[PDB]
Parts: sequence; C-alpha cells; structure tokens
Amino acid sequence: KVNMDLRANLKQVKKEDTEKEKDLRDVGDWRKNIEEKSGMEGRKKMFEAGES
Repeated sequence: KVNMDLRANLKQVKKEDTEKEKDLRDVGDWRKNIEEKSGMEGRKKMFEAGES
C-alpha cells in the first residue's frame, strides 16, 4: 500500500484549530483527542443524541 503510505505521509494529522482539524489514517490517540475536542464537541453539544 505505497500510494497509501504516501497519502498519509503527505497528509497526516493536520489541524489549525481544535475545532478545525483533519484526522487521517494516523488517527490513533491523536484523533480520539482532537476528535473528541474538535468536531464531536460542538456536534454533541448541538445534539449528543443519546449517551454511551
């Protein structure tokens, strides 16, 4: 999966603001973190839509 290794290589975790972030394959904790406090933040804040 070269084309892939490149995609991430270039792309990769890229963000400019907690709210504005870009999660990629290399998500892992990085994502979970930002992910939690980034998009899902406002989202749920707008309508968690059930818990757990």
